[PDB]
Amino acid sequence: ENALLRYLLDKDD
Amino acid sequence: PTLVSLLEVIEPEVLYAGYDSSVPDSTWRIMTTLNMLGGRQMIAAVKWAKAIPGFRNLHLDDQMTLLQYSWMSLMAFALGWRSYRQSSANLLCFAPDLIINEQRMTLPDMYDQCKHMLYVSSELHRLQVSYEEYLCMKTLLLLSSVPKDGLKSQALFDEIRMTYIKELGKAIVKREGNSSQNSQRFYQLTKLLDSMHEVVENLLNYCFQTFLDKTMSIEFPEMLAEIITNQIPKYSNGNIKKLLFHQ
Ligand SMILES: C[C@H](NC(=O)C(C)(F)F)[C@H](Oc1ccc(C#N)cc1Br)c1cnc(C2CC2)nc1
Repeated sequence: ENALLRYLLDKDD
Repeated sequence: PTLVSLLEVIEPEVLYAGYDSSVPDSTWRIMTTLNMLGGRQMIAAVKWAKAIPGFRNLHLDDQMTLLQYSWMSLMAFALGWRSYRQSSANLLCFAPDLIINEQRMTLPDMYDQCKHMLYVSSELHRLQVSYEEYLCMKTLLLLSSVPKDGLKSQALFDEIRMTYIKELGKAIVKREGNSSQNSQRFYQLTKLLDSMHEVVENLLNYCFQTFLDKTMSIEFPEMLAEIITNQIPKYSNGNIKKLLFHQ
């Protein structure tokens, strides 16, 4: 559903 | 380290619009470029939010919920700040290479959206908002709306939000005013925070219509298209509780 946002929150910065 | 100093170090880097000034202006062209810039600002806003003390302790669904409700208040508030800092005039400083001057606001249909954003910078200027007050207020805009049935980590959110409300209080006291002037300032700044709900409702009405009308050919990057697609049904179902400091 909100693929890009979930990815940015879950990835390591 | 003080909490406001931790909010200060995570302030995003300057983003340029990549606007070719050697090609003439048009409302459609400016709106398209600003949507692209907006998507890049929202990607940077995710990285910003994850570094806010307390934010990553919320349930992942709550982190997503808060960024999806507050997107436009974050962008308008940060824009209002850049505009207030870069000019003591009626300019919208979206990016250093894309400033909405007096001539650009005469472009057809430009002013409609611009007046809502000009109100934010006008208010920060009228209230002479400080850097520290601004940082506390911007974090509080991230925490300014929740679902009508609340968050998964509602109790922890309430604790985090109260902590940043106290941080705004501490920033206000630093202006070295008396107890009565500090109470007036807290009232004024929280009144501006409340008014961002109205500013954003006006920006979203226009933005949602522009996104839905495919015949306008106004492009939105993936980040903004995904937020808008998520938000339109939430507003349609009344699924939003706008937090207020005053009634
Ligand atoms: C999402 C929104 N799209 C719209 O409202 C629209 C026009 F497409 F419907 C977009 O909002 C922003 C974009 C970038 C930043 C930054 N930095 C901040 C914001 Br707030 C926008 C705002 N105003 C304009 C033009 C000037 C009238 N064009 C695009």
